[PDB]
This record gives sequence, C-alpha cells and structure tokens, in this order.
Amino acid sequence: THVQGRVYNFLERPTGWKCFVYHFAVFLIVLVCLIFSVLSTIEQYAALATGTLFWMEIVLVVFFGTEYVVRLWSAGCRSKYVGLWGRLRFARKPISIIDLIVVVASMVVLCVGSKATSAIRGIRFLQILRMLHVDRQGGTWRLLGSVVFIHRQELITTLYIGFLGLIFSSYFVYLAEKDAVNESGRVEFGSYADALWWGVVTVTTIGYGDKVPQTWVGKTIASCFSVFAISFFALPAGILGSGFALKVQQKQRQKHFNRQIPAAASLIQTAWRCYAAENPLREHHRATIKVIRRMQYFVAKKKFQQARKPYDVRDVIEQYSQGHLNLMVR
Amino acid sequence: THVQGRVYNFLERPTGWKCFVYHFAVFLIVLVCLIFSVLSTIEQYAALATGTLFWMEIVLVVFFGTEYVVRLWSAGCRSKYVGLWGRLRFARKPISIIDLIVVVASMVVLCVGSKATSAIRGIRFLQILRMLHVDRQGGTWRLLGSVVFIHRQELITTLYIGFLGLIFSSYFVYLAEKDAVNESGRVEFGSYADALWWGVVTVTTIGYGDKVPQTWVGKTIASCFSVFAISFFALPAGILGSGFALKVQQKQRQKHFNRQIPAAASLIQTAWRCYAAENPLREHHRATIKVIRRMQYFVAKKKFQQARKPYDVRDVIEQYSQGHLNLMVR
Amino acid sequence: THVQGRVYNFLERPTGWKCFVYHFAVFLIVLVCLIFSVLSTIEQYAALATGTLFWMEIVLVVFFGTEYVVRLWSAGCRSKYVGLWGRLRFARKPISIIDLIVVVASMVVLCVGSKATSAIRGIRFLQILRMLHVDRQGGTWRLLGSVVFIHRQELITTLYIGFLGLIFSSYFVYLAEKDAVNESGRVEFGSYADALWWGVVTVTTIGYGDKVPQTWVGKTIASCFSVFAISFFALPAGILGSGFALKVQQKQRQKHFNRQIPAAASLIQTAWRCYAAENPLREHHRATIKVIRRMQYFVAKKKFQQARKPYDVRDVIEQYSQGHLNLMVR
Amino acid sequence: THVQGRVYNFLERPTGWKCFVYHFAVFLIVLVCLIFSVLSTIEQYAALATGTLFWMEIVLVVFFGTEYVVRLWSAGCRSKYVGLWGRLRFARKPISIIDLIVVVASMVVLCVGSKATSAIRGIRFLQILRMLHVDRQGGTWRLLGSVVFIHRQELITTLYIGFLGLIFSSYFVYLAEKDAVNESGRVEFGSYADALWWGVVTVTTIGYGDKVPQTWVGKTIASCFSVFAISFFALPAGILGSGFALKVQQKQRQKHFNRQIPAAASLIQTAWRCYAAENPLREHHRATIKVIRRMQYFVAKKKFQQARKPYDVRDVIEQYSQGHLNLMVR
Amino acid sequence: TEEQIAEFKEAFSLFDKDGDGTITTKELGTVMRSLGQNPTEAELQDMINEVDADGNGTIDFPEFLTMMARKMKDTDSEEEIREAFRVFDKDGNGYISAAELRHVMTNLGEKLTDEEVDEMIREADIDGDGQVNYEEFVQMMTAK
Amino acid sequence: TEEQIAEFKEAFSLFDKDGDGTITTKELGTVMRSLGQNPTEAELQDMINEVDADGNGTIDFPEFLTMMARKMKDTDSEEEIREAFRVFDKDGNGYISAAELRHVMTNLGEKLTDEEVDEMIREADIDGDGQVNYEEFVQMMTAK
Amino acid sequence: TEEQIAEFKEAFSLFDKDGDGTITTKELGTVMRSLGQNPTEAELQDMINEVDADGNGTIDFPEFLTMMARKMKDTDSEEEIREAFRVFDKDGNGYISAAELRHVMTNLGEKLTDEEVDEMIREADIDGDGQVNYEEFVQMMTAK
Amino acid sequence: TEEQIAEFKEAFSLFDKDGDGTITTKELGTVMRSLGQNPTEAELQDMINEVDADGNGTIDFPEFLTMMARKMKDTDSEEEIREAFRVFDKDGNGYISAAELRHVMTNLGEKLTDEEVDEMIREADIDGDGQVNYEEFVQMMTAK
Ligand SMILES: COc1ccc(-c2csc(NC(=O)[C@H]3CCCCN3S(=O)(=O)c3ccc(C)cc3)n2)cc1
Ligand SMILES: COc1ccc(-c2csc(NC(=O)[C@H]3CCCCN3S(=O)(=O)c3ccc(C)cc3)n2)cc1
Ligand SMILES: COc1ccc(-c2csc(NC(=O)[C@H]3CCCCN3S(=O)(=O)c3ccc(C)cc3)n2)cc1
Ligand SMILES: COc1ccc(-c2csc(NC(=O)[C@H]3CCCCN3S(=O)(=O)c3ccc(C)cc3)n2)cc1
Ligand SMILES: [K+]
Ligand SMILES: [K+]
Ligand SMILES: [K+]
Ligand SMILES: [K+]
Repeated sequence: THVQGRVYNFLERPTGWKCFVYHFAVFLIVLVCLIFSVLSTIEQYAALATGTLFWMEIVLVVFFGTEYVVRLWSAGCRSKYVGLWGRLRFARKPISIIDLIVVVASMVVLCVGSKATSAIRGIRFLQILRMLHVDRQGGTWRLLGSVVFIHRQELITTLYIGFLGLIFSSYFVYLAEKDAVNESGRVEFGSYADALWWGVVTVTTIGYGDKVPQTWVGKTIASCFSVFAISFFALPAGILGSGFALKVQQKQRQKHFNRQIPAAASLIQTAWRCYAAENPLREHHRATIKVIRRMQYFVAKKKFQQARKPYDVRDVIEQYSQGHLNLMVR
Repeated sequence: THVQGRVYNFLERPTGWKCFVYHFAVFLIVLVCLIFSVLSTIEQYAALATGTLFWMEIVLVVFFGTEYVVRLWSAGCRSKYVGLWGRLRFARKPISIIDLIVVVASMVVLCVGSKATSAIRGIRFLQILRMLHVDRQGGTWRLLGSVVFIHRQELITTLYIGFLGLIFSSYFVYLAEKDAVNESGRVEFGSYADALWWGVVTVTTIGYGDKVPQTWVGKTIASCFSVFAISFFALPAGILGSGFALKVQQKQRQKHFNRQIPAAASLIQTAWRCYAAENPLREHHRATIKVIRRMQYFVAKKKFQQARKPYDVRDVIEQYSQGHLNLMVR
Repeated sequence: THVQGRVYNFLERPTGWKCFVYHFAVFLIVLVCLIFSVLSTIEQYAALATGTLFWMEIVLVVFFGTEYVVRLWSAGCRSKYVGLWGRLRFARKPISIIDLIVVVASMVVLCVGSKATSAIRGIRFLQILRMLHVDRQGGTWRLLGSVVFIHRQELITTLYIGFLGLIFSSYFVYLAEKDAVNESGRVEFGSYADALWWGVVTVTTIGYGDKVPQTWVGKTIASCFSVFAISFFALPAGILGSGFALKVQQKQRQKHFNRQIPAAASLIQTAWRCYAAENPLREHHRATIKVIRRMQYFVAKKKFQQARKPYDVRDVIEQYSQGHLNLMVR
Repeated sequence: THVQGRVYNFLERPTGWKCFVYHFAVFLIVLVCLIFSVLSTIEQYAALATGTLFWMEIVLVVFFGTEYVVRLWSAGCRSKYVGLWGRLRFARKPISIIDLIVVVASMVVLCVGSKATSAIRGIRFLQILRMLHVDRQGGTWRLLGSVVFIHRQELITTLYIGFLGLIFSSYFVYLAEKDAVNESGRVEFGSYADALWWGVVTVTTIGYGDKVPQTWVGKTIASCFSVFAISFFALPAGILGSGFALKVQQKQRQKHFNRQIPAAASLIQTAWRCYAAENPLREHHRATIKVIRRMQYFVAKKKFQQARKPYDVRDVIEQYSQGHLNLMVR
Repeated sequence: TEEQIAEFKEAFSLFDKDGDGTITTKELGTVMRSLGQNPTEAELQDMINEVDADGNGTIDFPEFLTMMARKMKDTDSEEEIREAFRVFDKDGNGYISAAELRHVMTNLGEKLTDEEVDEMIREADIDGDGQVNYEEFVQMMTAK
Repeated sequence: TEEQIAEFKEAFSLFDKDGDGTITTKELGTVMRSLGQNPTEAELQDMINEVDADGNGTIDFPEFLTMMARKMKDTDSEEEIREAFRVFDKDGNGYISAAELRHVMTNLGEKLTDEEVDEMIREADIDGDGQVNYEEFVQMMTAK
Repeated sequence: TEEQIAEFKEAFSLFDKDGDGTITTKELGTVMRSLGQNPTEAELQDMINEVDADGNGTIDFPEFLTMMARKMKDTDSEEEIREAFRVFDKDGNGYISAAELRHVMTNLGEKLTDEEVDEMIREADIDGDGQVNYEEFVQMMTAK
Repeated sequence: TEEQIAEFKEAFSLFDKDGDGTITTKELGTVMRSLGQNPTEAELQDMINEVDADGNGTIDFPEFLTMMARKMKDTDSEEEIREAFRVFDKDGNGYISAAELRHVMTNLGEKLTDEEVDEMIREADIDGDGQVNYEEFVQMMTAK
C-alpha cells in the first residue's frame, strides 16, 4: 500500500510534468464546459449547447466523483487523517466540501431536472463554482491574505481617504449640477446617488461617460479631484505587488536552509561511519564497506560546503560576526 | 477615580476588541444614517427618509453629546489637560471642535427648523462631516502628511511637468480642432478651456469621450501626449505606497526597541535584589523572598536576551562593530 | 558692492521665505494672466479680457525687463560671468534667452500691434511660454533627464514591445471589423489608421468609446490585448518614481558629507590655535584668547563627532572595515 | 580577411555611433514604408501609395538580400558557424529565418503579383513583420522572458484571482440587468458574454461606455468590483518594472568584475617581466625594455587598484570578511 | 558545596507545606502572597515554565538544584547585564549620573524602595560625580 | 606511509575483479550491491564524479591514492564538521541532549543502526546529562 | 595641579568684571569683542550651551574647571582629530602636501593668518616633500 | 644607492636623444618602436600621465627617480598582487594548476612568449602537481 500516498501526492501535492498536465487538462475541460455555458445564453445557440451540457455534465460529475473517492482513500498516508475520524477531518476542509457540493448538486439537478429553466439556471453557477477545484491547496489565497494582513494599515488608510474625497467632492458636484440638463434633454445629476456613481467611475479611471458635468464649477472640482484623489485607488497595486514578490523571495530563502540541514546531517552520519570503520571473505567485505564510507564522506563534505554558501548578505554577516565572536572567546 | 483614564483610553486610545466593536458599531450607525441622506434626494423615497432622519438625528445628537462630555471629564487622567485651562486646551484640538460644532448645529437646526428645505440642506452636510469622528486620533492624516513632506520634491516636479505638457499640447489641439464640427453637428473645441478639460480627462486616463478630435493633427498630438505624459499623473501612487509601507516598518522597528528597554531595566532591578539578599518565621520569609528574587532574575535574563535579537541587519552590524570596538580597547 | 551677489542669490539661487514668496507671487501673477488668456477665447468674455490683457501685459513686460537687467548686472558676483564676455556667456543659457525673447516679443507686438487677431494669437503663446520663468535653475528637468538616461534600456524595451503589440493586434482587428457598420449606420474601422487610433486609446486605458468592435473576433483580440499589453505603457510610472526618490536620497546623502568636511577643518583650525597658545594688559588679552581657543575646540570636537555619525549602513561598515584594516597594520 | 568579423560586429554586434545610425536609418526607412502602408488603406490616397510601394518594396528587398548574404559570409569569424554546416546552424536561428522569409516572399509577390488585392493584402503584413529586423540579437525579449519566469508565481496568482472576480461579478450583473432596456430602446446585457465584455473593459480601467448598468444592484456590484479588483490587473506593471531595473543592475555589476579580471592578469603579466629583467647597443635595448617594463607595472598597479573598488556593499563585506578570515589563520 | 546540598532540600519542599518532592507551583502563589508578594497567575506560571527544566510543576530539584547551581557571577552573566546599561548608553563612557539612574531605577519594570534605590547607587557613586561607572557596579556585583 | 602504499593498490583494482588499473565505476555498483548496499546509478556516478579527480571512470589512483592521502582529521575538516552542529545550535553551548541527538541521527539523510546510534552518543554522554558537548565528540573523532 | 587651581579662579570671574561667580555669558561677548573677536550672539550662546555643563549662564566652575581639567591630549582626542585628515584622505598614506594643506587651512571654517598657516605646516614639512605625515603633526600636538 | 643615482641620470635623458632634462614623451614612442614595441599614442600618453608626478611631459626625475625609488617588493605590493590570484581563486588553496595558469598567462591582457610562460611557472611547479602555490611565486618575486 505504498501507492496510497503515491497517488495522493499525485493528486494533492502535485509536482513534475505528469500530474501537471493532468491538472491542466482537467482545467481546460472545465473551461470549455464554461464557454459552452456562455453560448448557452445566446438564443442562436441555446439549443445544441444545453443539449451537450447534459452529456458533458454527467461525464464530469462521474469523473469528479471517482477522483474524489480515490483521493479520500489515499488520504491515509497522512496520519492526521487516518481512521474514519481523520477522514471526516478531511472533508471538513473548504476545497473538499466545495467539490462535494458541486458533485452532489449536479447529481441532484440531473436526478430530478432531467424529468429546463431552473436546471440550467443552476448549472451555470456550478460550472462557474468549479474553477476552485484546480488550486488544490490554496497557496494563492494564502499569499494574498498574508500580504494584506501585513499591509492592513496602509490599505485602510488610503481607503478611508479616498472614500472621503469621493463623498465630499460628489456632494459639491451634486450641488453644482443638479439643475443642469443634458443636450439630449435629460438630467444626469438628479440625486446624490448619481453623483456618487460618477465619483466611483471617475476616481478609479474608468470614465464610461454616461455622466459628465456641464458647469464651470463642476468641471473645476472634477479636475482637482481627478488629479488629487485617483492615486489613492491605485496604490494597492504597487503595495500588493511588492508584497507578493518579497514574500516569495522570503520563502525560497527559507527553503535554502531547509535544504541546508539534510546535508549537515548526512555529513556526520557518514563521518562517524568511515571513522568508525572497526565496529559495525568477511574481511574484504569490511575493506569495501570502509572504502565506500570514506568516499561518501568525501562527497558530503563538498555538498555541505556548497549548500552552506551565502544566499544573501545577512548570511555572510552572521557567519563572520560569529567568527568575530569565536575570537571574543579567544 | 481609576476609571477616569480607563474610559478615556477606552474612548481615545482604543485597543482590543470591545472598544473596537464600539467604534465600529457607531461607524455603521453613521454610515446608514448617511445612506438614508442618500435616499432622501430621491423623490420616490424623500418622504419616509426625511421623517426617520428626524428621530435618528436626535438619537445621534444626544448619544454624541454624552459621549463627548464623558470623554472631556475623562480627559483628566492626562495631566496636560487637567484643570479648566487644560480642559480648554483639549477642546481646542481639531477633531474635538469638529464633533462640537456637529452636535451643536444639529441641536440648532432641530431647535428652530422643526418649526424643511434649509434644514435638510444642512443635515446632509452634517451626516457627511461626521465621518471624521471615527479616526479618533489622526494617525491616518499624519502618515499621509509626513510621507508627502518627505517626497515633496518628486511630487512638485511631476506636477509641474504634467501641467506644462497639458498646457502646450492642449493649445496645439485647440488650434487644430477649433473649426471642426462633430457629426452630430456641434463643435467640441470652441475654446481653450474645452481643450484643457479634454487634456485633464485624457492625461489621467479617464476618457469620458465627450470631446474627441477629428483631424489627423489632433490625433497625432493626442497620441504622443497620451503616451508620454500620463505617467506623470501616475507616479504619485507608487511613491506614496512605498512611503506608507516604509514608514510603518520604520515605526514598528522603533517599537521593538521601546520594548527592549523595560526588560533591560527589570533585569537589573531583579539582579540587585537577588544579589542583595541580605538587606531589604521571619527567616523563612527571608528565604522565600530570596528564592523568588533568584527565579525572577533567571526569567529576566532570558526575556531580555530574546528581546535583544536582531530585528534587522543594521542591528547585527552595530552589535559586532561594537564588539570590534571593544577589541579596539583590547 | 556686496549687494551684487546678495540680490543675485535672492533671484537666482533663492532660499528662505522672502525670496520664496517673491517667486511664488510672480508665479500667481503669471497664472492669472494665463487664466485670462483662457477667458479670452470665450466670446461672452472676449472683450473685457483682451482689454485688460493690454495693460497687464505692459505691466509684466516692464517688470520682467527690469528684473532681467538687474539680474544680469548682479551676475558679476560669479566670476565665470564677470566682464562683458562672461555676461554674454550668461544670456547664452536657455532660461535667460527664453525670458529675453518673451520680453522683447511682447514689446514687438505692443509696438506694432497696438496700431488685433495676430496680436492675441501670439500673446496667448507668450503667456504660456512664460511659465518656464519660475524654475530659475532647472533642477526639475535635470532630475528627469538623469533618471531617464539611467533607465534608458528598460524604457526603450517596453516601448518597442508595446509598439509591436499595438501594430499587430490593430491589423488583425482591422481585418475583423472593416466591413461592420455601427448601429448608427456608420463605419468605425475603415482603415488601419482608425484601428491604430483605437489601439492607442485602448492600450493606455483611456477608452473614449468612439471606436468599439462588434464582432466576436475583434472582442476576443481586444480582450487579450487589453489584458496583456496595457502593462507596458504603465511601467514607466513606477520606474520613474523610484528613480526620482532614489536620486533625491542619494543627493541629500552626499550633502551630509559635504556638511561633514567644514567641521573637520574647523576642529583642527581651532586645535592648532589652542595648542599653539604661545605664538600668535597684553598678557590678559593673551589669557582670554587662550581661553576662547580652548572653548571653541571643545565645541568643535562635539560638533564634528555628531556630524560624523552613520547616515546609513554603508557608512558604518566602511568605518569598521577601516578599523579592521588598522588592525591589519597591527 | 580581418574585415570579416569587422563587418560582422558592425552588423550583428553593433556598438558606437556609425553602426548605430546605420541601424537607425534602416529603421526609419522601414517605418515610413509602413506609414505608407497606412495611407494605402485610405481611398483618398490608395493610388499613389500602392504605386510607390512597388518601387520602395524592390529597393528594400534587394537592400536586405545583400545585407543578409554579406552578414552570412561574415558569420565565419565565429567558429561555431564556420563551414557550411555551421552556416546552416546560423540561418536556423529565429531572426535570420524571419528576414529570410520576408525577403523571399517579397520576391515571390513581386515575381507573380506584378502580373492587385492579394498582393497588397500580404505586403502590409510584411512591412509589419519586418520591424523585428532591428533588434539584431534579442536582448529585449530575453530580458522580458527572464523577468517573467522569475515572477511567474505572482503573475499567475493575480491572473487567477482577477479571472475569478471577473467571472462571478459578471454573472451576478447579468442576472441583475438582463431585462433592462437602454433609454435608446435596446438591451445591453442579453447574455453572459456581453457582461463578460463589460467586465474586461471595466476591471482594466478602459471604460468605453457601450455597456453600462441601470439597476441599483448592478451599480452596487460594479462599484465594489471596480474598487476591489482592478488592482489585480495593474500589479504586473510594478512587478515587471522593478524586475527590469534590478536585472539591468545585476548585469552591469557582473560586468564590473568581468572588467576586473584583465587588469589582474596584466598586472602580473607585467610584474614577472619587469622583475624578470635578465632573461628574455643590445645592452641599451635591454635597459630600455627594462624601463618600460617597470613603468607599465607602475601603471597596472594603479589601474587594478582602481578597478577593484567596492561597486556595492556586498563587495566591501566580502573583502573584509576575508581579511577577518586571514586573521582566522593568524 | 556539600555543606548546602542537604539543608537546601529541606527548604526545597518547604513550598509544598509537606514532604512531597513538589515545588508546589499552585502553592508558591500562596507562599509568596504570604511573604507579601501576591503575584498574578501568569507570572506564577512563567516563574516555573522555565525555572524548572523538567516541565511538570512539582520537581525533585532537576533544576531547583541547577538554578542554585548557577553562580550567577561568571562571564556569561557579566556581559548580558552590561548590555542593559548600554541601552542607557549615550555618548558612552559609563556616563550615567545618579540623576538619570535614580530617575530610572524607580520608574520602570520592578521598582525599588526609595531607600533601596538611594543606597544602591551610594556604593556606586563613591567619587560623588554624576558618572556611575558600570565597571564600578559589576565589580561590586561580580560576586553574584 | 610506505607500509600501506603497496597492499592498498591490490585492493585498488579489487573492484574491477581483474588486474586492470580501473576503479570499475560500473562494477562498483555490483561490488557494493554484493557488500549489501545496492545503491542507485546516480549515486554510483556521483561517488566518482568527484572522488576521482581524473574524470575517466577507471583510474590508477591519481586520486584513489589522494582520497586515502587525506588524513580527514586536520583543522580543514574540524570546522566544516563543527558547523553542522551549529545548524542544530539553538541558544548555543553545545547544549544538544541525547534526546534531540537520537531524534535526529535516526531520522535524517543516512540513518544508523539503532545500536549504532545508541552507542555512538554513549561515548559522548559520559557525564550523563542532556548536553552532548561537541568538543567532546570531535576530540573523539579528531583522529579521523 | 594645585598650583593653578587658585590663580585660575581669579581669571574665572575676570569675565564678569566683578567678583561674582559668573562666567558672564552676555558679557563674554564684550570681553572677546574687546579682545578683537566680536562674535555673533548665537555663537556666543553656543560657546556655553555645552562648555558649561550646569546650564545657567554663569557658573562657579562646575565645568569651567572641567574644561580646563581635560588634558586634550589623550587617546580620546587623538583619533577624533586623526579622522579629519581622513576626510582629506585619498589613496591614503598621509599623502597631504603643503599645497593642498595650505589650500585648505586658509579657505574653510576658521582660517588662519597667512603667517599662521605658513609656519604651521613648516614644522610638519621637515622633509620638504609634499607628504605632511599626520603622525608627524599629532606627535607635535600630542601635548595638547 | 649612491652608486646608481648617477649612471641612472645618463639613461634618464637617453630618451630625448640629447642632453635636455626631458623624458621625451613624444619621443619615447619612437624609443620603444625602435626597441620593438610600437605602442599607440594613448598608451604612450598614459605611460606618463601618472608615472611622472610632475605633469609636464619631460621631467628632471621628480618621479623618474621616484619610480626607480620604489622597491616594488614591500608589503604594499605583495597583497595587491596576491589579490589577482584571488580573482582566480575558486575553492581557495592556491589550487591553480599549470593548466589553467598557462591557459591564462597566454590569453589575457599582455601575453608572454610561449617560452616565457612555459618556464615562468616552471620555477613555481617544483613539486610537479597541479597546484602552483602563490606563496611559492611571491617569495620568488618578493625581491621585485
Ligand atoms: C500630479 O502630481 C500630483 C498629484 C497628486 C498629488 C497628491 C499628493 S497627496 C494628494 N491628495 C490628498 O492628499 C487628498 C487630501 C487632500 C486633498 C486631495 N486629496 S483627495 O482628493 O483624495 C481628498 C479631497 C477631499 C477630502 C475631504 C479628502 C480627500 N494628492 C501630488 C502630486
Ligand atoms: C511606453 O514607453 C514609454 C513611454 C513614455 C516614456 C517617457 C519617459 S519620459 C517621458 N515624458 C517626458 O519626459 C515629458 C517631456 C518630454 C516630452 C514628453 N513628456 S510630456 O508629454 O509630459 C511634455 C510635453 C510637452 C511639454 C512642454 C512638457 C511635457 N515619457 C518612456 C517610455
Ligand atoms: C493579469 O495578469 C497578468 C496580465 C499580464 C501578464 C503579462 C506578462 S507579460 C505580458 N505580455 C507580453 O509579454 C507581451 C508579449 C507576449 C504577448 C502579450 N504581450 S503584448 O500584448 O504586449 C504583445 C502582443 C503581440 C506582440 C507581437 C507583441 C506584444 N503580459 C501577466 C499577468
Ligand atoms: C482603495 O482601497 C483599497 C482597495 C482595494 C483593496 C483590496 C485588497 S485585496 C482586494 N481584493 C481581493 O482580495 C479580491 C478577493 C476578495 C474580494 C475582492 N477581490 S476581487 O474583486 O478581485 C474578487 C471578487 C470575487 C471573487 C470570487 C474573487 C475575487 N482589494 C484594498 C484597499
Ligand atoms: K479609462
Ligand atoms: K484608466
Ligand atoms: K468612455
Ligand atoms: K473611458
């Protein structure tokens, strides 16, 4: 039963090229099933589509059902989840419960609906809700949430400020434009809600053009605003980008050291052996075991040394600070 | 009268979860009262709203009046403000005077207005002006102002340059498009003011579409401009974001050391004691006081050491530079 | 004739608050004269404006003429420009020649034009061209040019790439949309030039809306493009911002050391004195001169030390690297 | 045959001012030929253009044919490509094969087409496809690809997230706006595809304005979306910019050391000589060779020292860490 | 050393108010409250979460003999304590005056009795100047 | 030294199962598989991609005499090996207990026989405390 | 030392033009203006804002005896002064010539009398080369 | 030293082809071109833009006696030259073999005569191994 964890990490901790194209393929399947949900809403094509979305749906539901059950069985390799109670502790997690309700509700709809409005009205949301199924472990969302929580203060700040700017400048605009009538005879700014829509659309640099001011006062304010407030709805981008990058680097750094350890262990685990070459043609077996012990040691030494090199600046300074300390003893 | 400062920092230096949800709740109250000021300007709903905004207004005014008076009383814990003169030195500050005029002018309007146009015309601005009441101490604005003052030069620079680009390119456009007539028969560029509106709307990436050039010259210029000037209205974002982040980090750093001190003090404040275990069943009381002195010392030592670790790189280098110096003595 | 350089740096190397508000005031004058050039192009107001722009113009021209002549005279404090040949080397510089042609051409127009179309048609461009007069020395433009030249490669790169993306995607769009006819009966994409206008307006996030595609192919391409190319017209912002900031910091750093030197000099210039207290009631004059020498020395020592502190990390490491070296001698 | 590599690096590894303006000139030629392909699609001017684009085309094709053949011949200086097999290994590369098919297909079209629709329909794409010919070696694209591959994770992340936001918010909008009818009588949101177009146009800050929601629900969602998702389509800019900059710096650094080496070599290559001044008027020839050996040595020493200075911080710390180590021996 | 390894064990269980080999962590809070301390429960718990290397809560001097078996005077505790002054270092030199030193000893962390702080620096202000040299105090406490 | 430079060459070609001056890289994988190792081919190849400075695959002790001619005890291999403990340094002091040390020697990289790990630290836990001083082990291995 | 602790106090109050124990900060500006200095008021104030550790403005040599009680020759003032040359260090070696040294001593901060600068380096240019070794000048000033 | 300070001045003006105290910078390019060098004019100019501390172009050994008056063997030129190998340091140890060393001495900067490079390392490859210890070469050149 070595296969258990094998397929597990083939499914749940994927790495390589095989499992990769597997996940990729299933993703593409999902995406085309969606793009048929798309062409379903178009009357020109709402017939053939809603048809093949009754076969393709069943294909996918059974596919996923099996992939799920097999995943669940192969969740024993991880002791935390071994045994029925652990197993339940598994499906307790978000992505799993999502896949569950997807699959079972597809089964529901296709157990009653097949004998068509509510059906498709739900099927679309399922085809949409499934995309979650690819990011099998959530590193994406965790990256995000961390970066935010870190920078929570900056973000709140700029949000508060932009919000206020919006509010005030929009009120003033409303006051300045509420009478005015478009050349098409109508009125754009009847209320503060409309002005506030304007503000949103404006301060974030979309500018549909459905609401534009006519008066010199309104244009004046809108100009000043447009110049001095848009920036508070465009910081988050730079912030978050820098955060992402930094964090990835931080991580792969840490990974460097997690690589560092095993070699440190193996070095000595080989040294004690080659050194301890006297107490594990029997004598020739002994000679050869000694020779290989020696060789391996010679190998480790180099591999350790190469895996102890200064990833960065802090590393060097720690090292040589420590040498200085060693002198502080001497 | 320990409660005085207790409620004070419950109101004015909040931290935790209780005072948090307090401030949060009052914020939500404010926000819905606003969103009814919103639906007040809509004739469909301008009746019920303006009604309940006569009860909810009184609720809030009295709420705030008491919160204010109690805050003021509880401003004695801080000596700077103790005594009538200090108290006056309190209400002298911006956010307090804002809350004051809010509350009293609500009282005014509701003392005369109740016996309806000017009333609501002012009430809206109050409901808007109140949002200031949440940021109880202004860290938001101070962050902002500092970051600016720091980067004043960059900002002025890009402003000046963008301004000029605007000016010149708009004049040229005016020259190139002043005759032209829209296909709807009208003329978009009659003056330089209109061109200048175009420029604003353009260089900052809004593009309503109410003013667009027709001639090959105008399109040429607008293209070059649109490519080579928009960037000077989008730097501030990156700048300010980086500034915010940096400053927050700088601060929490400093905070690390402000944490560092107390432990340094307590360590010795315990050492002298345990050491000085001879000059503060009386003898058993003495034995036990000695034992606890010793234990505490053992505790401090570790806590200090852990609270003296290298937050960052500058710290390590200072430390070991200093060790080197100590050698410079030796 | 100490006043010469005095007024010079009051005019040409300004610093403080007086000269500041001077330059500021003249700036505001310029700006309002412009904003009347604005309201000149509006027929409602083209009468009074063009009038007062005949008095205000003369005011400014004479003002500037004198400010210029006096500046020129006060350009002797700087030896490089002393003597007629140097003086000529002065007006040879850009901002000066600009002010010159401004003033003289105002004089021209007002020497012939007063005895009205061509006149105002030129006056507007002068009122516009004058704004250069404030940045008296050009640090703005130099900052810019440096930052660019540094980052020339990145910028060229993103420009080339965005250009190509534009080209290709626009051609494809043209092919896909050239037949199509707007619901208003007309055709937006008749040529490649129109498509290319679309592209410009699109990839840089303006989106007027005057040209939009109708076909599934065009929308497909425009989507992909809009997602994967806009970023190459928005990098320059982040780049340039970071550059600006960095450079300012670099400069003020350097300034730290330029401050560092004088103190280093004065320290010793006082040490040799106090030390050399024997070879410059005469004896009491001697005693007092000695005492003040000593005091001053005690002052320098501290001021130097405080002005030799580690602005940054590189400074500390240089210092203590150097201590290590000093050991390398020992 | 020293000229071989001479013209080669004049063509393929250009540096200086001559080869520069060469490449620049040919670029401008290409660009105007394009801008006539532009004015070809305009019926006002589709006659003269398509004419001169029959002469200019032949000019360019022959120009390029020769430049190509000569380049190919001059590709021997590089041994890797010497000999027919190497030569073939040359044209195997992308930019070369591109130039090849450009030139030969121009020849095709002008060998059959001259005896006009398909012709010009292809010629336009050639005039477009040629621009590749300038970046003679591809540093542009390589910079790009590297920076990406580095930051692949961040980018994928933000893409996935923005994609989802798009999907969901657009579905909800569709549900909220599918009935609504524009004031012009028509319906904007008939399908999910239209909503999805809206989303694309919106979340990336274009906002044509061809599709706008009317209902309070739609505006609500669009607002929240517009605020909280646009940022995931604007990170890439900051990321990529920082990447570019960093990489360029990294490179020129490395270049510093690649400069460092030759001097290290020459120093000793001169030292051994001047030192070895006894075993290479013959004696006066010997004296003079000795003198020049000495002088050169004195030159190197300084040049090396100046070319070993600390580009940056890591350099200093490595150096003095190493001095410390040298002590670790002592 | 063998002259205290025995009379120390008697006080060792003196916290349990019985003969069990139990430090009596829950009862040390009453031992001290009777001594006149009356600490909190978190401080009571942290007192032993590290003072007792075992980890139980009541111990047979696995570390209750080690804590006593730590001279608290060697070089390993002469620098950690010297750094604390360096927190209060400014322009160096062990400059501290009785002024700032009294300012601080009586304001931060675990303050002293005014008579404790007054006569604490007394032995360290022998010269009577405003520079309480640290080397003057550690040498006094080097026997800790 | 001259007493082993000869009997060592005999075992030198003992891997080739013949008299060729060949380390027999492809056949060392069978030599060890018969010894009871049975390694993989990548490990077999890396064993000699650096152990043999020549670079061929079968060598006349260009380095097969150099690897033996490396005492593996000098100062050049006493710090590289001391740093590995420093990976497991935390609060310093060569604190490591038999507990963490056994935890680790039997879990990572190339683990030992439980009897190998148990008696390996035995010589390094002479005092019986939970601090296996590294200086106590290298001095034991300094003759490596 | 006891031979100057007395005749120094007489000059101590010589600034007040009276017998008050007052440094006469406001009157030192006239004392020097009569000596031939005529400084500004900010310089007059900074002269004592740190020279007098008391902080009043007129003092009974709390520091007016300490400033005199600072040899101004020990190692604590031999490096701070040696760093100033290092500002003018370039290629090291105490290379400074009489050329740059005169260039500087007479242009920056508090310049000398041309006769002061000419004969100041005279004692430091004994070898007559363009390298005024700093170690040659501090040893001359080490008695400061 | 006094035995060469005279016969050296004769060769000093030997570049001017006359008795003027002129290094003959424009004529050294012909002196060497006749020696068999034939350098460029920029190299000719840089040869003296720093070798001659004066700055004229023809000098009366202000530095033409200083360049000779620089032993070129002291510690100030033993580290600057040792760092160049450290450029070629990799895994340290002065590992360089005759292989890489010949690879380099004959490919970069100012290459030697194959007979110069072959016998140059000859004295530094006494042991015949592929590790030309730098300390073996500087000691050979320490008399430079
Ligand atoms: C092109 O060169 C530029 C462009 C912009 C800047 C820049 C720095 S700080 C800044 N805005 C701001 O600091 C804020 C606050 C001051 C007014 C302008 N905005 S507000 O509209 O959001 C706004 C408006 C009204 C209320 C009640 C709250 C918030 N604008 C600097 C240089
Ligand atoms: C997509 O790749 C790009 C895109 C842009 C750049 C880039 C660097 S610097 C820059 N503009 C500029 O440096 C300024 C100044 C030079 C002209 C263009 N702009 S101006 O219109 O504001 C402008 C126009 C007219 C006047 C009187 C003042 C200011 N544009 C580099 C790469
Ligand atoms: C929201 O998440 C995102 C969004 C965008 C990116 C990203 C990285 S690199 C990149 N584009 C690019 O690298 C370039 C080149 C590849 C195609 C897309 N663009 S092209 O259209 O200008 C373009 C198109 C056609 C031609 C002939 C030249 C240039 N796009 C990554 C993540
Ligand atoms: C002006 O001040 C601001 C503005 C924005 C932010 C900020 C930080 S994180 C963030 N969005 C986000 O984190 C994502 C995820 C949470 C909802 C909002 N967006 S989502 O719409 O793309 C989106 C929507 C729906 C689905 C299914 C996926 C993705 N928005 C912070 C401060
Ligand atoms: K837009
Ligand atoms: K935009
Ligand atoms: K629009
Ligand atoms: K728009």
